[PDB]
Amino acid sequence: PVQPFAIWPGVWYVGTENLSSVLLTTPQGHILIDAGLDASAPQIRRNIEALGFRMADIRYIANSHAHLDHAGGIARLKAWSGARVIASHANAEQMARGGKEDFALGDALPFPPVTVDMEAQDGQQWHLGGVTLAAIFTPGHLPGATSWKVTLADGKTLIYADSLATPGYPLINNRNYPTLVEDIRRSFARLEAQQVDIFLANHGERFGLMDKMARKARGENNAFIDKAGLARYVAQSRAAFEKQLAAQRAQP
Ligand SMILES: [Zn+2]
Ligand SMILES: [Zn+2]
Repeated sequence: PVQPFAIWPGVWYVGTENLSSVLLTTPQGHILIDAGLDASAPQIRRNIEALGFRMADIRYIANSHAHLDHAGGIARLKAWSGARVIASHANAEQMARGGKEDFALGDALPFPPVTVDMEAQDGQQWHLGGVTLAAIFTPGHLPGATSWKVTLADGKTLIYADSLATPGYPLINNRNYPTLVEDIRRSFARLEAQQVDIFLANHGERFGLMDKMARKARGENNAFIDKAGLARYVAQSRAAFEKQLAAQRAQP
């Protein structure tokens, strides 16, 4: 497995090669962003413990969006930590249903249901131990998709970006999620405008995890400082999305 490691002081990667989970540590306890698959949860716990941190000290678990590869492990990690789960309303409703009634997937990819304790509204902030966590509503991939802005105790800004992907989604006359095109285009604009020091995302290949991890492990302390990376992720996503919409318009 990918061994857990420090992205930056107070910021730790505890996920797997593909599925992000990020631990923000503070003297007042910790914040975990995302939790992989249900099958990932034992490994994420082991990774947190291998860094010398306690599950019991995690105060909040924040979700990007309510698909099995980000929310699947939340039920278990919540039980082990006692953390309060934070998510947007739409993600909370989908988590309560274990991923079922998904606008594009239906019931094809369910996961353990979990109760969200605290809803997040756009721009809402939580403070813990010198760190500020703020929700950035970035819908499109799902109606409740959320990116997370973190102001660290040293003043650095971290963005944890959600998915901007629309895999197999009908974009024209989608009766289950009618506004998805307008939503995702606004999400591109919202993210590319963010001031950011450290760019992370909920899949390692979206932010160059493996290459940056290798450089960091070999002494490049600023490997995860990537001020233009979020803009580049948006640009790649926009190009693919606009090609997708044009392709669907050509033969609807
Ligand atoms: Zn997803
Ligand atoms: Zn994912």
